[PDB]
This record gives sequence, structure tokens and C-alpha cells, in this order.
Amino acid sequence: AAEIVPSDMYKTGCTLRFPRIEKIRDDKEWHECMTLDDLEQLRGKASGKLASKHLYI
DNA sequence: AAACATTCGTTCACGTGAGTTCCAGTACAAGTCTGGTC
Repeated sequence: AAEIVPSDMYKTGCTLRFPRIEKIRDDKEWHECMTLDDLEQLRGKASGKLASKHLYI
């Protein structure tokens, strides 16, 4: 997703911008899902934008 | 004088380069489905 933005249609209080599926993980169990704490940490890490680090070459 | 070896023009098979047709991979563009909010 491009970023995480506030919303009122979802329980987490936030929704993704431009979401798309990259892979249906057949190796991850259901209990390995993200947690609200991790989502809050990711949201606060870079002001909601999911692109933080710098391209290198 | 008679027998054997060599040479020559011919013949066949097999291999390699250039032309033509057909199909797969690639590129791009448009269509279709979806997401989010105000």
C-alpha cells in the first residue's frame, strides 16, 4: 500500500491507500498475523507513509 | 608378347550457406474491475 490514512469505516481507525495483493502466503499460519501494536508502530514510524528508506546504488 | 600398377574422368553420398513460410515471444494500448474519501 502507498500509505495508511485515518478512516471511520473500519475498526482499526485506519485504512490503506492503493492496496493490492502481492502474494497469498501458503507458509504463514493464521496466528502469525500482524497485531494492532505493529500496525500502530508502522503508522507512527514515518507519518503513515509506507516508503521510508532510501534507494541505494 | 603378356600381366600388373597408375591415372583419369565419372559417379554417388554427405555436409553447409542462403531464401522462404510459420509460430512464439515481446511491446504497447485500450478495456474492465477495484479502492478510498469527500
